[PDB]
Amino acid sequence: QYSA
Amino acid sequence: ERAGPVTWVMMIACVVVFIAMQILGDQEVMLWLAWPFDPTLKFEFWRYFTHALMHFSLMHILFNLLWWWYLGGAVEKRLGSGKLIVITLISALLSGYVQQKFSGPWFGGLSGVVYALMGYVWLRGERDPQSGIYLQRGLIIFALIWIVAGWFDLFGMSMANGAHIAGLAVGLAMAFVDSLNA
Ligand SMILES: [Cl-]
Ligand SMILES: [Cl-]
Ligand code: NA
Ligand code: NA
Repeated sequence: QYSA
Repeated sequence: ERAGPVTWVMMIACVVVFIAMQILGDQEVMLWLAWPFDPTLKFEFWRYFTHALMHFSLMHILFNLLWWWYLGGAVEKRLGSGKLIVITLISALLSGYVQQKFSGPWFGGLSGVVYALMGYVWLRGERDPQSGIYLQRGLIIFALIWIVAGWFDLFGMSMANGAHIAGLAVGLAMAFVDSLNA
């Protein structure tokens, strides 16, 4: 999971 | 007022999606809106854009929408709804493509667009000063700090570094292109  | 229709509809859209994510959980909404994570999803064409409508944390939706409201709102008022539309389409698509190339498709968030707006407004003001768009000294310090925060991951979760690089690049390049005109 990655924020964009 | 302040918010043109494009600025407004994006804010509404991000809020509606965020609510859906609190009710259903993040991954159920990723299943529908994320960049295609399975070959069978490659023709669902909204996915190349709708990754930008999802936020995993309250603090990131608030700051993204604040920057979007301010810079997005400025671009729309001074340059038109359509200009904001194309910046948004291009930054969402290229930032998502660069992000999944480096790290896969499990990403989301408007910053890619926010980074393009920051670079766009700043560079356009620096090169084409009196088209009516510029980033004041103070705010660009706070944009520079926001950018440094993401690069060195001073935030909660992992940062989408490729989205974030591609979005800024898109913004500076469109501002350069728009600066050649006069
Ligand atoms: Cl407003
Ligand atoms: Cl990354
Ligand atoms: Na975000
Ligand atoms: Na960010």
